Amino acid sequence: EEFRPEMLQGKKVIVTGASKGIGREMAYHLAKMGAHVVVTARSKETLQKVVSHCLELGAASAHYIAGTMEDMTFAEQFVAQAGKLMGGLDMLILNHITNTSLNLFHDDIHHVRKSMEVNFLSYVVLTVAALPMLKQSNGSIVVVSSLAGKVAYPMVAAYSASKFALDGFFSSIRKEYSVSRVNVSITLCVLGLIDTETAMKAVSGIVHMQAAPKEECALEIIKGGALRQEEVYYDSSLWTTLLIRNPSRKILEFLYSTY
Amino acid sequence: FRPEMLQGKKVIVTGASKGIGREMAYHLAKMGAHVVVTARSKETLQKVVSHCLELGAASAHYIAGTMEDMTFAEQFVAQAGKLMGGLDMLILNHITNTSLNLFHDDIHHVRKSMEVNFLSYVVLTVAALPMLKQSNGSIVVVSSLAGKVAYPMVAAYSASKFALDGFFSSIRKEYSVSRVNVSITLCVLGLIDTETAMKAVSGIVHMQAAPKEECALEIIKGGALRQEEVYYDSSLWTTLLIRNPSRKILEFLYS
Ligand SMILES: CC(C)[C@H]1SC(Nc2ccccc2F)=NC1=O
Ligand SMILES: CC(C)[C@H]1SC(Nc2ccccc2F)=NC1=O
Repeated sequence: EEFRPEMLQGKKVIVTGASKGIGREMAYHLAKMGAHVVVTARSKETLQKVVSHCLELGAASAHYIAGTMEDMTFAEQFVAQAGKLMGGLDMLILNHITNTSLNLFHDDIHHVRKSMEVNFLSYVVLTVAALPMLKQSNGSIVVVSSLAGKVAYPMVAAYSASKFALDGFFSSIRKEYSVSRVNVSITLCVLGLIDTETAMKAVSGIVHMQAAPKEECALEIIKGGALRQEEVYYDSSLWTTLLIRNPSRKILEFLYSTY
Repeated sequence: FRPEMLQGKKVIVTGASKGIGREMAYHLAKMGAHVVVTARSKETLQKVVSHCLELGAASAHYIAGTMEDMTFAEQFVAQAGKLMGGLDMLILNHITNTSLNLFHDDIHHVRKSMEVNFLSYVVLTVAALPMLKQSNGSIVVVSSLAGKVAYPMVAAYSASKFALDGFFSSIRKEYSVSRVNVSITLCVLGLIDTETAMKAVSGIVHMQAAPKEECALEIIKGGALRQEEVYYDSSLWTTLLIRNPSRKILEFLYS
Protein backbone atom coordinates (compact mmCIF):
# COMPACT_ATOMS: atom_id res chain seq x y z
CA GLU A 1 0.00 0.00 0.00
CA GLU A 2 1.62 3.20 -1.29
CA PHE A 3 0.48 6.58 0.01
CA ARG A 4 -0.63 9.16 -2.55
CA PRO A 5 -1.55 12.81 -1.95
CA GLU A 6 -4.61 12.18 -4.13
CA MET A 7 -6.00 9.86 -1.45
CA LEU A 8 -7.23 13.00 0.30
CA GLN A 9 -9.38 15.42 -1.70
CA GLY A 10 -13.10 14.87 -1.30
CA LYS A 11 -12.30 13.75 2.23
CA LYS A 12 -14.02 15.43 5.18
CA VAL A 13 -11.71 15.66 8.20
CA ILE A 14 -11.84 17.01 11.74
CA VAL A 15 -8.70 18.18 13.53
CA THR A 16 -8.76 19.02 17.23
CA GLY A 17 -6.13 21.20 18.86
CA ALA A 18 -5.45 22.70 15.43
CA SER A 19 -4.92 26.33 16.45
CA LYS A 20 -1.19 25.62 16.75
CA GLY A 21 1.59 23.03 16.84
CA ILE A 22 1.09 19.67 15.15
CA GLY A 23 -2.67 20.17 14.82
CA ARG A 24 -2.13 23.42 12.95
CA GLU A 25 0.41 21.82 10.62
CA MET A 26 -1.92 18.92 9.85
CA ALA A 27 -4.66 21.37 8.91
CA TYR A 28 -2.39 23.05 6.37
CA HIS A 29 -1.15 19.74 4.96
CA LEU A 30 -4.76 18.60 4.57
CA ALA A 31 -5.70 21.92 2.99
CA LYS A 32 -2.84 21.59 0.50
CA MET A 33 -4.41 18.23 -0.31
CA GLY A 34 -7.66 20.08 -0.93
CA ALA A 35 -9.87 18.38 1.63
CA HIS A 36 -12.76 19.61 3.76
CA VAL A 37 -11.59 20.58 7.24
CA VAL A 38 -13.12 21.64 10.55
CA VAL A 39 -10.50 22.75 13.06
CA THR A 40 -11.18 23.31 16.74
CA ALA A 41 -9.51 24.65 19.87
CA ARG A 42 -10.43 27.24 22.49
CA SER A 43 -8.93 30.41 20.99
CA LYS A 44 -11.39 31.80 18.43
CA GLU A 45 -9.06 34.32 16.78
CA THR A 46 -6.02 32.10 16.23
CA LEU A 47 -8.47 29.60 14.73
CA GLN A 48 -9.73 32.16 12.22
CA LYS A 49 -6.13 32.68 11.08
CA VAL A 50 -5.65 28.98 10.34
CA VAL A 51 -8.94 28.60 8.48
CA SER A 52 -8.23 31.53 6.16
CA HIS A 53 -4.73 30.19 5.56
CA CYS A 54 -6.18 26.76 4.72
CA LEU A 55 -8.44 28.22 2.04
CA GLU A 56 -5.44 30.02 0.54
CA LEU A 57 -3.68 26.64 0.43
CA GLY A 58 -6.51 25.11 -1.57
CA ALA A 59 -8.79 23.70 1.11
CA ALA A 60 -12.02 22.50 -0.51
CA SER A 61 -13.63 23.85 2.66
CA ALA A 62 -12.35 25.27 5.96
CA HIS A 63 -14.40 25.94 9.09
CA TYR A 64 -13.80 26.20 12.83
CA ILE A 65 -15.67 25.89 16.11
CA ALA A 66 -14.16 27.10 19.39
CA GLY A 67 -14.76 25.44 22.75
CA THR A 68 -13.03 23.62 25.60
CA MET A 69 -12.73 19.83 25.67
CA GLU A 70 -13.01 19.93 29.46
CA ASP A 71 -16.76 20.08 28.91
CA MET A 72 -18.03 16.78 27.48
CA THR A 73 -21.24 18.43 26.24
CA PHE A 74 -19.25 20.66 23.88
CA ALA A 75 -17.30 17.60 22.73
CA GLU A 76 -20.52 15.96 21.56
CA GLN A 77 -22.12 19.06 20.04
CA PHE A 78 -18.89 19.81 18.18
CA VAL A 79 -18.87 16.55 16.21
CA ALA A 80 -22.50 17.16 15.24
CA GLN A 81 -22.00 20.78 14.19
CA ALA A 82 -18.77 19.87 12.41
CA GLY A 83 -20.60 17.05 10.68
CA LYS A 84 -23.35 19.21 9.23
CA LEU A 85 -20.81 21.88 8.26
CA MET A 86 -19.25 19.43 5.81
CA GLY A 87 -22.11 16.98 5.38
CA GLY A 88 -20.21 13.98 6.67
CA LEU A 89 -16.97 12.77 8.24
CA ASP A 90 -14.36 10.35 6.90
CA MET A 91 -11.51 10.93 9.36
CA LEU A 92 -11.41 11.96 13.03
CA ILE A 93 -8.06 13.32 14.20
CA LEU A 94 -7.86 13.62 17.99
CA ASN A 95 -4.83 15.80 18.74
CA HIS A 96 -5.72 18.18 21.58
CA ILE A 97 -4.26 17.97 25.09
CA THR A 98 -4.57 20.09 28.21
CA ASN A 99 -1.75 22.51 29.06
CA THR A 100 1.12 20.40 30.34
CA SER A 101 4.41 21.39 31.97
CA LEU A 102 7.27 19.26 33.28
CA ASN A 103 7.32 18.88 37.05
CA LEU A 104 7.84 16.26 39.74
CA PHE A 105 4.51 14.96 41.01
CA HIS A 106 3.56 15.94 44.56
CA ASP A 107 -0.11 16.58 45.34
CA ASP A 108 -1.64 18.09 42.20
CA ILE A 109 -4.50 15.63 41.72
CA HIS A 110 -6.34 18.47 40.00
CA HIS A 111 -3.89 18.28 37.11
CA VAL A 112 -4.10 14.49 37.02
CA ARG A 113 -7.90 14.53 36.75
CA LYS A 114 -7.84 17.39 34.24
CA SER A 115 -5.34 15.43 32.15
CA MET A 116 -7.45 12.27 32.22
CA GLU A 117 -10.56 14.27 31.28
CA VAL A 118 -9.10 16.35 28.47
CA ASN A 119 -6.42 14.00 27.13
CA PHE A 120 -8.42 10.77 27.41
CA LEU A 121 -12.11 11.01 28.35
CA SER A 122 -12.93 13.62 25.69
CA TYR A 123 -11.30 11.46 22.99
CA VAL A 124 -13.75 8.72 24.00
CA VAL A 125 -16.70 11.14 24.00
CA LEU A 126 -15.57 12.54 20.66
CA THR A 127 -15.30 8.99 19.27
CA VAL A 128 -18.76 7.89 20.40
CA ALA A 129 -20.27 10.98 18.75
CA ALA A 130 -18.45 10.53 15.44
CA LEU A 131 -18.66 6.74 15.06
CA PRO A 132 -22.02 6.79 13.22
CA MET A 133 -20.80 9.17 10.52
CA LEU A 134 -17.55 7.20 10.42
CA LYS A 135 -19.31 3.87 9.96
CA GLN A 136 -21.26 5.38 7.07
CA SER A 137 -18.12 6.46 5.23
CA ASN A 138 -15.96 3.65 6.62
CA GLY A 139 -13.92 6.47 8.13
CA SER A 140 -10.77 6.39 10.19
CA ILE A 141 -9.89 7.57 13.68
CA VAL A 142 -6.42 8.92 14.37
CA VAL A 143 -5.35 9.22 18.00
CA VAL A 144 -2.26 11.32 18.63
CA SER A 145 -0.15 9.82 21.42
CA SER A 146 3.48 9.97 22.53
CA LEU A 147 6.58 7.94 23.41
CA ALA A 148 5.42 8.63 26.98
CA GLY A 149 2.34 6.65 26.07
CA LYS A 150 4.40 3.51 25.46
CA VAL A 151 7.24 3.97 27.93
CA ALA A 152 7.61 5.61 31.36
CA TYR A 153 9.23 9.06 31.62
CA PRO A 154 9.82 11.19 34.73
CA MET A 155 8.22 14.63 35.16
CA VAL A 156 5.20 13.84 32.98
CA ALA A 157 3.33 11.33 35.15
CA ALA A 158 -0.22 12.67 34.60
CA TYR A 159 0.42 13.16 30.90
CA SER A 160 1.87 9.66 30.56
CA ALA A 161 -1.11 8.14 32.38
CA SER A 162 -3.54 9.74 29.94
CA LYS A 163 -1.58 8.63 26.88
CA PHE A 164 -1.20 5.07 28.21
CA ALA A 165 -4.98 5.10 28.82
CA LEU A 166 -5.55 5.90 25.13
CA ASP A 167 -3.54 2.84 24.07
CA GLY A 168 -5.42 0.55 26.41
CA PHE A 169 -8.85 1.84 25.42
CA PHE A 170 -8.47 2.27 21.66
CA SER A 171 -6.44 -0.94 21.18
CA SER A 172 -9.13 -2.90 23.03
CA ILE A 173 -11.85 -1.30 20.92
CA ARG A 174 -9.95 -2.11 17.73
CA LYS A 175 -10.30 -5.79 18.62
CA GLU A 176 -14.00 -5.30 19.33
CA TYR A 177 -14.61 -3.67 15.95
CA SER A 178 -12.74 -6.54 14.28
CA VAL A 179 -15.21 -9.15 15.51
CA SER A 180 -18.22 -6.81 15.27
CA ARG A 181 -17.16 -6.22 11.67
CA VAL A 182 -17.05 -2.44 12.05
CA ASN A 183 -15.18 -0.84 9.13
CA VAL A 184 -13.59 1.98 11.13
CA SER A 185 -9.79 2.04 11.40
CA ILE A 186 -7.92 3.29 14.47
CA THR A 187 -4.44 4.76 14.16
CA LEU A 188 -2.34 5.31 17.29
CA CYS A 189 0.49 7.77 16.64
CA VAL A 190 3.52 7.44 18.94
CA LEU A 191 5.53 10.67 18.66
CA GLY A 192 8.86 11.68 20.14
CA LEU A 193 9.88 15.26 20.98
CA ILE A 194 8.65 17.67 18.30
CA ASP A 195 9.77 21.30 17.79
CA THR A 196 6.44 22.80 18.85
CA GLU A 197 6.47 26.24 20.47
CA THR A 198 4.70 24.88 23.54
CA ALA A 199 6.98 21.85 23.68
CA MET A 200 10.15 23.94 23.50
CA LYS A 201 9.13 26.26 26.34
CA ALA A 202 8.39 23.25 28.54
CA VAL A 203 11.33 21.05 27.47
CA SER A 204 14.39 23.29 27.91
CA GLY A 205 15.72 21.80 31.14
CA ILE A 206 14.43 18.24 31.40
CA VAL A 207 14.03 16.51 28.03
CA HIS A 208 17.55 17.11 26.71
CA MET A 209 17.39 15.88 23.13
CA GLN A 210 16.84 16.57 19.45
CA ALA A 211 13.36 17.75 18.46
CA ALA A 212 11.88 16.56 15.17
CA PRO A 213 10.32 19.09 12.73
CA LYS A 214 6.61 19.62 13.34
CA GLU A 215 5.78 19.90 9.63
CA GLU A 216 7.10 16.43 8.78
CA CYS A 217 5.48 14.98 11.90
CA ALA A 218 2.05 16.33 10.93
CA LEU A 219 2.35 14.77 7.48
CA GLU A 220 3.41 11.39 8.84
CA ILE A 221 0.34 11.30 11.08
CA ILE A 222 -1.91 12.06 8.11
CA LYS A 223 -0.38 9.46 5.79
CA GLY A 224 -0.78 6.85 8.53
CA GLY A 225 -4.47 7.53 8.97
CA ALA A 226 -4.89 7.36 5.20
CA LEU A 227 -3.16 3.98 4.93
CA ARG A 228 -5.36 2.91 7.83
CA GLN A 229 -2.33 1.74 9.81
CA GLU A 230 -2.88 0.61 13.39
CA GLU A 231 0.10 2.66 14.55
CA VAL A 232 2.56 5.33 13.43
CA TYR A 233 5.99 5.89 14.97
CA TYR A 234 7.88 9.15 14.47
CA ASP A 235 10.98 10.26 16.37
CA SER A 236 14.28 11.98 15.59
CA SER A 237 16.21 9.05 17.05
CA LEU A 238 16.31 5.89 14.93
CA TRP A 239 17.60 3.93 17.92
CA THR A 240 14.44 4.84 19.84
CA THR A 241 12.19 3.92 16.92
CA LEU A 242 14.07 0.61 16.83
CA LEU A 243 13.28 -0.27 20.47
CA ILE A 244 9.86 1.38 20.75
CA ARG A 245 8.00 -1.58 19.22
CA ASN A 246 6.92 -4.50 21.43
CA PRO A 247 6.68 -7.74 19.41
CA SER A 248 5.90 -9.79 22.55
CA ARG A 249 2.63 -7.93 22.99
CA LYS A 250 1.68 -8.56 19.37
CA ILE A 251 2.34 -12.28 19.77
CA LEU A 252 0.50 -12.52 23.07
CA GLU A 253 -2.56 -10.79 21.60
CA PHE A 254 -2.54 -13.27 18.72
CA LEU A 255 -2.39 -16.21 21.11
CA TYR A 256 -5.26 -14.60 23.03
CA SER A 257 -7.42 -13.88 19.97
CA THR A 258 -8.72 -17.42 20.46
CA TYR A 259 -12.83 -15.74 23.86
CA PHE B 1 12.01 -13.05 51.12
CA ARG B 2 11.50 -13.58 54.84
CA PRO B 3 8.06 -13.50 56.55
CA GLU B 4 9.85 -11.56 59.30
CA MET B 5 9.82 -8.61 56.90
CA LEU B 6 6.11 -8.06 57.64
CA GLN B 7 6.29 -9.42 61.21
CA GLY B 8 4.89 -6.18 62.64
CA LYS B 9 4.44 -3.84 59.69
CA LYS B 10 1.54 -1.39 59.28
CA VAL B 11 -0.43 -2.34 56.16
CA ILE B 12 -3.46 -0.96 54.31
CA VAL B 13 -5.35 -3.27 51.95
CA THR B 14 -8.13 -1.85 49.76
CA GLY B 15 -10.85 -3.92 48.10
CA ALA B 16 -10.35 -6.43 50.89
CA SER B 17 -13.91 -7.55 51.65
CA LYS B 18 -13.44 -10.42 49.19
CA GLY B 19 -11.34 -11.84 46.36
CA ILE B 20 -7.59 -11.25 46.26
CA GLY B 21 -7.61 -8.34 48.70
CA ARG B 22 -9.27 -10.47 51.35
CA GLU B 23 -6.70 -13.24 50.91
CA MET B 24 -3.88 -10.71 51.18
CA ALA B 25 -5.33 -9.44 54.46
CA TYR B 26 -5.36 -13.00 55.81
CA HIS B 27 -1.78 -13.68 54.72
CA LEU B 28 -0.67 -10.47 56.41
CA ALA B 29 -2.62 -11.56 59.51
CA LYS B 30 -0.86 -14.94 59.71
CA MET B 31 2.43 -13.03 59.45
CA GLY B 32 1.75 -10.84 62.48
CA ALA B 33 1.24 -7.58 60.63
CA HIS B 34 -1.04 -4.70 61.62
CA VAL B 35 -3.83 -4.44 59.05
CA VAL B 36 -6.53 -1.94 58.11
CA VAL B 37 -8.91 -3.15 55.42
CA THR B 38 -11.46 -1.21 53.40
CA ALA B 39 -14.30 -1.68 50.92
CA ARG B 40 -17.94 -0.59 50.83
CA SER B 41 -19.43 -3.60 52.64
CA LYS B 42 -19.41 -2.94 56.37
CA GLU B 43 -20.97 -6.30 57.26
CA THR B 44 -18.33 -8.16 55.24
CA LEU B 45 -15.35 -6.13 56.45
CA GLN B 46 -16.50 -6.93 59.97
CA LYS B 47 -16.09 -10.62 59.16
CA VAL B 48 -12.65 -10.25 57.56
CA VAL B 49 -11.31 -8.31 60.54
CA SER B 50 -12.71 -10.97 62.86
CA HIS B 51 -10.88 -13.72 60.97
CA CYS B 52 -7.71 -11.62 60.81
CA LEU B 53 -7.61 -11.40 64.60
CA GLU B 54 -8.23 -15.14 64.65
CA LEU B 55 -5.28 -15.73 62.30
CA GLY B 56 -2.92 -13.79 64.55
CA ALA B 57 -2.87 -10.24 63.20
CA ALA B 58 -0.96 -7.87 65.51
CA SER B 59 -3.95 -5.56 65.06
CA ALA B 60 -6.89 -5.36 62.64
CA HIS B 61 -9.46 -2.69 61.85
CA TYR B 62 -11.79 -1.74 59.01
CA ILE B 63 -13.21 1.50 57.60
CA ALA B 64 -16.09 1.21 55.13
CA GLY B 65 -16.66 3.61 52.25
CA THR B 66 -16.61 4.05 48.47
CA MET B 67 -13.48 4.97 46.56
CA GLU B 68 -15.74 6.91 44.20
CA ASP B 69 -15.52 9.58 46.93
CA MET B 70 -12.09 11.23 46.83
CA THR B 71 -12.64 12.94 50.18
CA PHE B 72 -13.27 9.58 51.84
CA ALA B 73 -10.19 8.24 50.08
CA GLU B 74 -8.04 11.04 51.47
CA GLN B 75 -9.47 10.78 55.00
CA PHE B 76 -9.38 6.98 55.01
CA VAL B 77 -5.58 6.84 54.93
CA ALA B 78 -5.16 9.38 57.74
CA GLN B 79 -7.51 7.39 59.99
CA ALA B 80 -5.88 4.09 58.97
CA GLY B 81 -2.56 5.60 59.97
CA LYS B 82 -3.92 6.64 63.37
CA LEU B 83 -5.26 3.13 63.90
CA MET B 84 -1.87 1.40 63.55
CA GLY B 85 0.39 4.27 64.52
CA GLY B 86 1.85 4.77 61.05
CA LEU B 87 2.11 3.04 57.68
CA ASP B 88 4.63 0.68 56.08
CA MET B 89 2.77 -0.64 53.04
CA LEU B 90 -0.10 0.61 50.90
CA ILE B 91 -1.84 -2.08 48.83
CA LEU B 92 -4.16 -0.62 46.19
CA ASN B 93 -6.35 -3.46 45.00
CA HIS B 94 -9.96 -2.27 44.59
CA ILE B 95 -11.70 -1.70 41.25
CA THR B 96 -15.21 -0.62 40.27
CA ASN B 97 -17.54 -3.50 39.34
CA THR B 98 -16.81 -4.60 35.78
CA SER B 99 -18.47 -7.17 33.53
CA LEU B 100 -17.54 -8.18 29.99
CA ASN B 101 -19.36 -6.14 27.33
CA LEU B 102 -18.51 -4.49 24.03
CA PHE B 103 -18.07 -0.72 24.25
CA HIS B 104 -21.04 1.21 22.90
CA ASP B 105 -21.70 4.49 24.69
CA ASP B 106 -21.53 3.75 28.42
CA ILE B 107 -19.47 6.86 29.12
CA HIS B 108 -20.52 6.39 32.75
CA HIS B 109 -18.55 3.16 33.12
CA VAL B 110 -15.51 4.64 31.38
CA ARG B 111 -15.33 7.63 33.72
CA LYS B 112 -16.14 5.57 36.79
CA SER B 113 -13.43 3.08 35.88
CA MET B 114 -10.92 5.92 35.54
CA GLU B 115 -12.10 7.51 38.79
CA VAL B 116 -12.14 4.36 40.93
CA ASN B 117 -9.46 2.17 39.31
CA PHE B 118 -6.94 4.94 38.74
CA LEU B 119 -7.67 8.37 40.22
CA SER B 120 -8.54 7.01 43.66
CA TYR B 121 -5.16 5.21 43.65
CA VAL B 122 -3.39 8.53 43.08
CA VAL B 123 -5.40 10.28 45.83
CA LEU B 124 -4.62 7.39 48.20
CA THR B 125 -0.90 7.56 47.38
CA VAL B 126 -0.69 11.32 47.89
CA ALA B 127 -2.25 10.94 51.33
CA ALA B 128 -0.05 8.01 52.37
CA LEU B 129 3.30 9.27 51.07
CA PRO B 130 4.18 11.28 54.19
CA MET B 131 3.88 8.17 56.37
CA LEU B 132 5.53 5.97 53.74
CA LYS B 133 8.58 8.23 53.60
CA GLN B 134 8.86 8.02 57.40
CA SER B 135 9.42 4.27 57.17
CA ASN B 136 10.91 3.92 53.67
CA GLY B 137 7.70 2.04 52.89
CA SER B 138 6.17 0.55 49.77
CA ILE B 139 3.22 1.04 47.43
CA VAL B 140 1.73 -2.06 45.79
CA VAL B 141 -0.47 -1.44 42.74
CA VAL B 142 -2.60 -4.36 41.54
CA SER B 143 -3.04 -4.47 37.78
CA SER B 144 -3.77 -7.04 35.07
CA LEU B 145 -2.57 -8.58 31.83
CA ALA B 146 -5.20 -6.20 30.41
CA GLY B 147 -3.03 -3.42 31.76
CA LYS B 148 -0.09 -4.51 29.57
CA VAL B 149 -1.83 -5.90 26.50
CA ALA B 150 -5.11 -5.02 24.75
CA TYR B 151 -8.20 -7.23 25.15
CA PRO B 152 -11.81 -6.99 23.85
CA MET B 153 -14.81 -6.59 26.17
CA VAL B 154 -12.77 -4.71 28.80
CA ALA B 155 -11.86 -1.42 27.08
CA ALA B 156 -12.70 0.88 30.03
CA TYR B 157 -11.03 -1.47 32.51
CA SER B 158 -7.93 -1.85 30.33
CA ALA B 159 -7.68 1.91 29.87
CA SER B 160 -7.59 2.40 33.65
CA LYS B 161 -4.97 -0.30 34.23
CA PHE B 162 -2.75 1.08 31.45
CA ALA B 163 -3.10 4.51 33.12
CA LEU B 164 -1.81 3.03 36.38
CA ASP B 165 1.29 1.77 34.54
CA GLY B 166 2.05 5.10 32.92
CA PHE B 167 1.48 7.03 36.12
CA PHE B 168 3.17 4.85 38.71
CA SER B 169 6.07 3.89 36.44
CA SER B 170 6.74 7.58 35.81
CA ILE B 171 6.53 8.37 39.54
CA ARG B 172 9.00 5.57 40.29
CA LYS B 173 11.44 7.37 37.96
CA GLU B 174 10.91 10.64 39.80
CA TYR B 175 11.41 9.03 43.21
CA SER B 176 14.78 7.51 42.32
CA VAL B 177 15.91 10.95 41.12
CA SER B 178 14.35 12.75 44.11
CA ARG B 179 15.77 10.39 46.74
CA VAL B 180 12.27 9.23 47.67
CA ASN B 181 12.90 5.79 49.11
CA VAL B 182 9.38 4.45 48.66
CA SER B 183 9.12 1.41 46.40
CA ILE B 184 6.42 0.96 43.80
CA THR B 185 5.37 -2.55 42.79
CA LEU B 186 3.02 -3.05 39.83
CA CYS B 187 1.36 -6.47 39.84
CA VAL B 188 0.49 -7.96 36.46
CA LEU B 189 -2.09 -10.67 37.11
CA GLY B 190 -3.59 -13.17 34.71
CA LEU B 191 -7.07 -14.63 35.25
CA ILE B 192 -7.64 -15.33 38.96
CA ASP B 193 -10.01 -17.74 40.73
CA THR B 194 -12.08 -15.06 42.51
CA GLU B 195 -15.84 -15.49 42.78
CA THR B 196 -16.70 -12.31 40.86
CA ALA B 197 -14.15 -12.93 38.09
CA MET B 198 -15.15 -16.57 37.62
CA LYS B 199 -18.79 -15.54 37.18
CA ALA B 200 -18.02 -12.58 34.94
CA VAL B 201 -16.06 -14.62 32.39
CA SER B 202 -18.27 -17.73 32.44
CA GLY B 203 -18.79 -18.89 28.87
CA ILE B 204 -16.65 -16.09 27.44
CA VAL B 205 -12.99 -16.40 28.48
CA HIS B 206 -11.41 -19.84 28.13
CA MET B 207 -8.25 -19.71 30.25
CA GLN B 208 -7.12 -21.50 33.39
CA ALA B 209 -7.79 -19.44 36.52
CA ALA B 210 -4.89 -19.29 38.97
CA PRO B 211 -5.54 -19.70 42.72
CA LYS B 212 -6.32 -16.47 44.57
CA GLU B 213 -4.57 -17.68 47.72
CA GLU B 214 -1.20 -18.09 45.98
CA CYS B 215 -1.77 -14.93 43.95
CA ALA B 216 -2.24 -12.87 47.10
CA LEU B 217 0.98 -14.26 48.58
CA GLU B 218 3.13 -13.34 45.58
CA ILE B 219 1.80 -9.79 45.57
CA ILE B 220 2.82 -9.43 49.23
CA LYS B 221 6.26 -10.94 48.62
CA GLY B 222 6.89 -8.72 45.62
CA GLY B 223 5.93 -5.72 47.69
CA ALA B 224 8.13 -6.80 50.58
CA LEU B 225 11.10 -7.36 48.26
CA ARG B 226 10.40 -3.97 46.71
CA GLN B 227 10.19 -5.51 43.21
CA GLU B 228 9.17 -3.07 40.48
CA GLU B 229 6.93 -5.66 38.84
CA VAL B 230 5.26 -8.95 39.75
CA TYR B 231 4.07 -11.24 36.96
CA TYR B 232 1.64 -13.97 37.95
CA ASP B 233 -0.26 -16.19 35.52
CA SER B 234 -0.89 -19.93 35.44
CA SER B 235 0.61 -20.14 31.93
CA LEU B 236 4.37 -20.13 31.32
CA TRP B 237 3.95 -18.61 27.86
CA THR B 238 1.81 -15.75 29.16
CA THR B 239 4.31 -15.05 31.93
CA LEU B 240 7.12 -14.71 29.39
CA LEU B 241 5.32 -12.78 26.65
CA ILE B 242 3.78 -10.31 29.10
CA ARG B 243 7.24 -8.84 29.75
CA ASN B 244 8.56 -6.00 27.59
CA PRO B 245 12.36 -6.29 27.20
CA SER B 246 12.45 -3.47 24.66
CA ARG B 247 10.89 -1.07 27.13
CA LYS B 248 13.33 -2.04 29.88
CA ILE B 249 16.28 -1.46 27.56
CA LEU B 250 14.95 1.84 26.19
CA GLU B 251 14.19 3.16 29.69
CA PHE B 252 17.52 2.11 31.24
CA LEU B 253 19.21 3.90 28.36
CA TYR B 254 17.19 7.06 28.96
CA SER B 255 17.81 7.16 32.72
C1 LIG C 1 5.01 17.53 27.43
C2 LIG C 1 5.40 18.25 26.14
C3 LIG C 1 6.61 19.13 26.41
C4 LIG C 1 5.65 17.33 24.92
S1 LIG C 1 6.91 16.06 25.11
C5 LIG C 1 5.76 14.78 24.77
N1 LIG C 1 6.07 13.48 24.80
C6 LIG C 1 7.33 13.02 25.00
C7 LIG C 1 8.18 12.76 23.90
C8 LIG C 1 9.51 12.30 24.13
C9 LIG C 1 9.97 12.10 25.45
C10 LIG C 1 9.13 12.35 26.55
C11 LIG C 1 7.81 12.79 26.30
F1 LIG C 1 6.98 13.00 27.33
N2 LIG C 1 4.53 15.25 24.50
C12 LIG C 1 4.36 16.60 24.55
O1 LIG C 1 3.31 17.20 24.32
C1 LIG D 1 -12.57 -7.71 34.56
C2 LIG D 1 -12.65 -8.83 35.60
C3 LIG D 1 -13.72 -9.86 35.19
C4 LIG D 1 -11.32 -9.54 35.92
S1 LIG D 1 -10.50 -10.30 34.48
C5 LIG D 1 -9.13 -9.22 34.64
N1 LIG D 1 -8.09 -9.20 33.78
C6 LIG D 1 -7.99 -10.04 32.71
C7 LIG D 1 -7.25 -11.25 32.81
C8 LIG D 1 -7.14 -12.09 31.68
C9 LIG D 1 -7.77 -11.75 30.46
C10 LIG D 1 -8.52 -10.56 30.36
C11 LIG D 1 -8.61 -9.72 31.49
F1 LIG D 1 -9.28 -8.56 31.40
N2 LIG D 1 -9.24 -8.40 35.70
C12 LIG D 1 -10.32 -8.53 36.49
O1 LIG D 1 -10.52 -7.91 37.54
